[PDB]
Amino acid sequence: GTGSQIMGNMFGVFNSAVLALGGIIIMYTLMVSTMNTAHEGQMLGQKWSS
Amino acid sequence: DFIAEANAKGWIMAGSYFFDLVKLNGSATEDQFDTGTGLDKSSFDPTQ
Repeated sequence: GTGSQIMGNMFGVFNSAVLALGGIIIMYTLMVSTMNTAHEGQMLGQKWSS
Repeated sequence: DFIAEANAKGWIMAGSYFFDLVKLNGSATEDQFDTGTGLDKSSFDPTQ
């Protein structure tokens, strides 16, 4: 197409913002997974493989 | 020229710029004769 690409920039900046926010969520879930791994004693849980 | 001052107002006031945005989004996606002479105000009366 050839339409106005304000859509493209808007989606790109939304993608970057959601990337950063989701990444912060991955830090949170990574600390959760590491504390569960430490508590259990086996690598990265017991339900999924490493 | 509005865009700069829009950045001053903030995100809440983004609505009031709508029409401006429209006449911008068009610009990217897209003799005369005398009026008001007042000669009609003139009058003519033979009865006088």
